Amino acid sequence: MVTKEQVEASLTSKLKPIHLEVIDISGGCGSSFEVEVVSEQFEGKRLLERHRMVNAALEEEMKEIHALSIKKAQTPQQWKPPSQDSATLTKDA
Repeated sequence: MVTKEQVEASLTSKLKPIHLEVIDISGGCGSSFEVEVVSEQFEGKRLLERHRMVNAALEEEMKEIHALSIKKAQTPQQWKPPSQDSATLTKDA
């Protein structure tokens, strides 16, 4: 059992305030959060180590919550200058 509110500040601390967006898509408060991370732990890194690195700092977190899904493990080098949300077609471009 956890709160997403502490998850908010927790990931920001252990992973650093780069790009974190976790959202309980399971229960209400405590439960399996879907995180979107863009941090330097994915920088020219291999996707597998990418997840294994984020959850390293979030594994303790995962033990207290129901689950933590890193839906996105990306760095500003592939993220590059923002041109992804545009091409989501949520505003055409």
